[PDB]
Amino acid sequence: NKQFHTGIEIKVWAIACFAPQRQCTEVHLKSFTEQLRKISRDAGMPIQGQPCFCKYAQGADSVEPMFRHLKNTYAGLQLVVVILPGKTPVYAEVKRVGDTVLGMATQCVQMKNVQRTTPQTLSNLCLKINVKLGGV
Repeated sequence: NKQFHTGIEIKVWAIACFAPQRQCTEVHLKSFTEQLRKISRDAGMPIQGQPCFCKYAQGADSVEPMFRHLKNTYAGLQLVVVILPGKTPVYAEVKRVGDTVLGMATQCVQMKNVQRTTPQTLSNLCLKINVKLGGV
């Protein structure tokens, strides 16, 4: 619970989906992104609707190679959104690689909240993103 930061605009961002495509499908990703676009806009921290990158991956060992690829490919990358399938070692590895190795902002979200969104869970995510990107 901290104050909302204004002036944030997220133009370059990526999705890394560690949940199985057969459970979290392309249309789920698209729908979730559209709902996130609208609420973040309304809040005055607009996340643009089209991510520069959206791919599936499996297992903690895929995290470092993917994040290095992101850093090496997308200039001005501001955020990687990471979809997790429940409790998984992927989370710990995303934090190690993002926060310690490469210095890349990452925000995790649970697969269930991508499959079925609610205003409250989208708000939860916006606030987390606002904290991470706001005081920099």
